[PDB]
Amino acid sequence: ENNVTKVKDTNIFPYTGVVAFKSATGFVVGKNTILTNKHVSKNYKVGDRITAHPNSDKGNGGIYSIKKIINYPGKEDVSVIQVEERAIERGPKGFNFNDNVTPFKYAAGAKAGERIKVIGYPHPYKNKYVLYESTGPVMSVEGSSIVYSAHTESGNSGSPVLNSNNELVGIHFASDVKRNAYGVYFTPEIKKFIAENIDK
Amino acid sequence: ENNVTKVKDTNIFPYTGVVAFKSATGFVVGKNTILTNKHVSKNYKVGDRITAHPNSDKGNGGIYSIKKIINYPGKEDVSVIQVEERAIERGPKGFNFNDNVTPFKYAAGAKAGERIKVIGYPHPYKYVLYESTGPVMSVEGSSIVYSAHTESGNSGSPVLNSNNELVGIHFASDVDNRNAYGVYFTPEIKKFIAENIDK
Repeated sequence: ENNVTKVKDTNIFPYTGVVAFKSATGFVVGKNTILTNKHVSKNYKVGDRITAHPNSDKGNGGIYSIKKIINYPGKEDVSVIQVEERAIERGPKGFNFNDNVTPFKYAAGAKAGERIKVIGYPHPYKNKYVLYESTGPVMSVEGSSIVYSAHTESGNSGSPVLNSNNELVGIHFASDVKRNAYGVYFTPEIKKFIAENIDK
Repeated sequence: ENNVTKVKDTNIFPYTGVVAFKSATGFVVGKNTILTNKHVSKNYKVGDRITAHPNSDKGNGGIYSIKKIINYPGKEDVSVIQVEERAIERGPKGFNFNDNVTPFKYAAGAKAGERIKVIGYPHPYKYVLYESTGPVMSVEGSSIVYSAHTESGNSGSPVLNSNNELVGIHFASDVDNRNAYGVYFTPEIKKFIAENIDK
């Protein structure tokens, strides 16, 4: 499927769960904690900034500094990023990261044919910090792999893949040249790693 | 079929997706990333060079250093090769690999009867690109069979449909209505390739 639409208000759920890197996406999984891809976080360091749910230059939920980066020891393209709880620049709800974002909750599962949404900042260059939502069916779910046919671009690296009830079914990491997109499915092993690394 | 013809212009699409090893072929699948056969990459190492879309004389899309070799875990003769983004020798569109080449897109599928082309270097003499045409004989799981004439230099060749979309990668022939054998891109193999394209 190729159904990609601009998000008009990024300051409501589910959009408040998404964060922007310079040319990639991530999302909130718990207190002061974001998920993105290793291929994204390899270019960031402690003290670099992330912005919560920006809408171009129209408003955002704050600018936050990275305090810790932890990569999944396994093969899957998953990296945990913790931020300082107190914003560099406040969001509308004040300086606290957690007041300005909404973590996603895992779905019970996913299955071929169900419809998903990939939400993120697709454009590496143009449409800076413009959030889009891209829809399509799940093609397969096998182990730590989820495949879905939804249009994505390179800035979608680190995007949440949500089901129709805005529950988390995967994290996006790649797409085919010019029908399928590939996400990591949250197996118990990956979930255990993420849970151990959510800021206490 | 035995319909093999020299590629007139090697600097246009789809030929800009093809790269040359010493006496074998591979092709671009993504950022800084090429596919070839395991039986090709086993003779190469990190730090060896590949040439993007060379012509018969001296012109090419650059010379690039190998940075990673990742074989597919499975029976199929498929290897992922990443290159340094910055050319050892620049192409006409500069030092960036990705500015000088054009990745292939997967076909929706392939069926017996349709006509394909196998593009590569069947004669190891100067790199000279050829195109070899023929019908698809069968498709079964990760195996695509086609009657198109090939030589050993075609190892790692893209097999393309009439719209220049990727239907498999060449790995073998029989020793003209002889059959040749490619790996068809099953979901499992696509996933591995997507996991191992440079990002």
